[PDB]
Order: sequence, then C-alpha cells, then structure tokens
Amino acid sequence: MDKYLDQFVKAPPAIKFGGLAFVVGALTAANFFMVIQPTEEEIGWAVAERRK
Amino acid sequence: CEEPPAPAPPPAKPKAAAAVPVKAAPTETGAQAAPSYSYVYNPVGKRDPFRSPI
Repeated sequence: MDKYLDQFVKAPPAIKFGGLAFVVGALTAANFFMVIQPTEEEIGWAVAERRK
Repeated sequence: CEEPPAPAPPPAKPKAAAAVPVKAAPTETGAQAAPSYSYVYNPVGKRDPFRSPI
C-alpha cells in the first residue's frame, strides 16, 4: 500500500538514521560499563596482592 | 562489611593478609631429642704393686 510507502520515501531516512543512533548509544553505554567493571576487578586484585 | 569473601579481589586483604602472614616460618622444627651417648672405656691391666703390697 503506497501512501505508507511515500511516507517511507519522505521520512525514514530520518527514522533509520535515528535507530542507528540509539543503537550506537546503547553499545557505547555497554562498552563504557565493560571498561568500568575491569577497574573494580583490578582494584580488587590489587588489594589481594598487597595482602600477599 | 566484607562479603563471602570481599568483592572481586576479595578485597582489602592486602591489609588483613599483609599484616598477617604471619610470618609463618612456619617452624616445622624445634621438637624432642634422642640426645646421643658416649662410649666406655680403655684398660687392659696389669700387676705391680699391687701384687707385693697384698
């Protein structure tokens, strides 16, 4: 059905780009958390080693 | 608190464990003696005196 298809020729450059952007934002949140966790683990191994 | 042990590390034990261990040695050491024993003694013998004087 075509009215939706020309709504698809007018707009979803914007909507596809937006979706890509929300995804990349999520993935950057994830990798930042995945660099914060090795920090904590690392301070932990510090505290073990010094106790040795 | 500290947990089942602490976090990752576990943690903190650089303090507990560092002002501990201890120092062990552990001195697997200073137990009980058999001592040891000397040996006895050198004579053949004779007579002299005391043959004439008895």
